[PDB]
Amino acid sequence: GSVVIVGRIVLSGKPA
Amino acid sequence: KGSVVIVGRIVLSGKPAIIPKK
Amino acid sequence: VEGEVQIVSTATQTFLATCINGVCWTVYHGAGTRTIASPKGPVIQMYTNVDQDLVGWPAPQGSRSLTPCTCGSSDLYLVTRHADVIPVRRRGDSRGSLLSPRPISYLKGSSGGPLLCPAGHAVGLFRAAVCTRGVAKAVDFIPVENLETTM
Amino acid sequence: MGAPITAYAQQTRGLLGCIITSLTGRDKNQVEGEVQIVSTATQTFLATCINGVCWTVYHGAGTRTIASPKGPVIQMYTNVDQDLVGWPAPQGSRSLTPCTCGSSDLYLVTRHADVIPVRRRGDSRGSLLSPRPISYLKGSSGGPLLCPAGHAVGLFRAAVCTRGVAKAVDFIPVENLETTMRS
Ligand SMILES: *[C@@](=O)([C]([C][C][C])[N]C(=O)[C]([C][C]([C])[C])[N]C(=O)[C]([C]/[C]=[C]/[C][C]([C])[C])[C]([C])[C])C(=O)[N][C]C(=O)[N][C](C([O])=O)C1=[C][C]=[C][C]=[C]1
Ligand SMILES: [Zn+2]
Ligand SMILES: [Zn+2]
Repeated sequence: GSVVIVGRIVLSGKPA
Repeated sequence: KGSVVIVGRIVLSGKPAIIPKK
Repeated sequence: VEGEVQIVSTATQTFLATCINGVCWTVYHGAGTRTIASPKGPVIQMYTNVDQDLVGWPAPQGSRSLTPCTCGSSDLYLVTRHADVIPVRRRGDSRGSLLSPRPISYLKGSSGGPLLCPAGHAVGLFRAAVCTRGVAKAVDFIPVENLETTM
Repeated sequence: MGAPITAYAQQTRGLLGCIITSLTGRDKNQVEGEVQIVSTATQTFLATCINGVCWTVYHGAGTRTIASPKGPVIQMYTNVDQDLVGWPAPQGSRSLTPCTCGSSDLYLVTRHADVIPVRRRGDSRGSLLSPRPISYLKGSSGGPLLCPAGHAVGLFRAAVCTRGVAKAVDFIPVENLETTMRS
C-alpha cells in the first residue's frame, strides 16, 4: 500500500 | 509626520485546528 | 494555510505525521516501510528506523515544519488527530504523564502527532499511549533529538 | 491565555495602500489579534495590545498618530526615556495581560509569527537559547515576550549582537508600562 494524507492540522489555528 | 499604519496582524489566540477542506 | 501535522491512513489504520526540519515523521508501527502518496506518484521514506519506531519521508505539499524545542521545558502538550491539546508533564526522555488522564479512545489515532513545549516547538513525536484499564494516564514518545540524529 | 504559545500572521495591506493610509490617517480595515504589524513611512515593527492599550517602541513610532477608522488617533502615553508610546487599543483587537508569576522562561513572538525562547537574565534582559542572525529579529521591536502562560512580561526593544548574530535581547518590562501610565 501507500500512506495517504487524509487531512491537515494547523497548530496556530490560522484560518482559511 | 505621517501616521503609523497597521499593515498586518499576529494572532496568538489561535488554537490547533484541522484545516477545512475548501 | 499550511499544516505542520498531517492526518494519514494505511487502510489497516489511521494516525498522524509531523513535519520537523523538512521531514514528515510518523510511527513505524503505522507506516512501516510504506511510501507516502504524492501527485507525481509514491514517494519513499528518507529514513526508516524500526528500532526507534521512527520513519520519515520528505515533507509533503501543504505542509510547514515544526521547530525543535531548545528551551528544555517539562511542560509539554500533545495535539491529537482532532486538534485537541492535552497537557503532559515530562517524566523522562520518552515519557510524560497526562495532567488529566483520558480514556484511550481520546488518544486513539494520534501516534505520530507532535509533543509540543510552551513555545509550540517540537519535543518529541507521540509514539504510543501508556494506559491503565483503558485510561491513558501517560504517553510514550520519540524525543526530537532522535529525529535530529536520524538526519 | 493558554499554552502552548502558537501564533500566525496575516498581511492586511501593501506598500501603496500603506502610504495612502499613512497620509490620510484613515484606516477602515478590520482589526484582529493581540499584536499588530505596524509601519511608518520609514520602518516597520510591532505594537502589542496589553490591557486595552496598543503599546509600541518610541524609537519606531516616535510621536506619530495611529491611523484609525475615525482618522488619526493621538497617543495615550509617550515616554521617550522608557522608549514607550501607546494608543488606545484598536477596535477589534484582543489585549494581553501582564505576567504575574515571575517565570524566567520567556518566549519572544517575532514579526514572522515565530516564538523563540529567551532566558531572563535581568529586569530588561534575556538570552536567546538558540541565537539567531540579527536580520531575523529586525522589524520585531514592540513585539511581546510572554511567560509560559502567554502573559506579557515585556516588549522587545533591542538585540544584543556580536558578529551579526543576536545572543540576547533587551526588553521593556510591563512594569514600565504601568509606570508610564501612572506618569
Ligand atoms: C526594532 O526597533 C529593533 C530590532 C532589531 C534587532 N531594535 C532596534 O533597532 C534598536 C534601537 C535602539 C535600542 C534605539 N537597536 C538595536 O537593536 C541595535 C543594537 C543595540 C543594542 C542596545 C542594547 C544592548 C540595549 C541592533 C544592532 C539593530 C526594529 O525591529 N525596528 C524596525 C526595523 O528593524 N525595521 C526594518 C525596516 O527597515 O523597516 C525591517 C523590518 C523587517 C525586516 C527587515 C528590516
Ligand atoms: Zn521549547
Ligand atoms: Zn506569568
